[PDB]
Amino acid sequence: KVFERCELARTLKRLGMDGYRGISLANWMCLAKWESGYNTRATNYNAGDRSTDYGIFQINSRYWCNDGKTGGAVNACHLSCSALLQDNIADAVACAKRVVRDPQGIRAWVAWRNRCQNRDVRQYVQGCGV
Repeated sequence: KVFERCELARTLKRLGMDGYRGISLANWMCLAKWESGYNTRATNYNAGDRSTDYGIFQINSRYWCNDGKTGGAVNACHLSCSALLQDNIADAVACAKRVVRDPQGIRAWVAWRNRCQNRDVRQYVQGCGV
């Protein structure tokens, strides 16, 4: 599914993402926006290392989910990568929370660093009632 901006912001608030491990809601919004355009079915194959990024947060199969074809991969979120392509984002959110529990936090995503870090991200949540 392709979420609308404020619909996603309200969903993420309810799922407890606001301030999770010190990360504001607008930072999560900025991340979803640049990783998938708020698209839960997005997938990106990395020909260079044979991994795939899945879902709204573009979570990688080398460490976080199992797709069986990745190669020396772990499944830190204990999920099939298929779970990250559902319209319901509860599993994707649970996994994104696991990702930021590692030392890098939100910096795990290079898109976050280039496109969101040290920027005015208020635009992503403006007028959503969150």
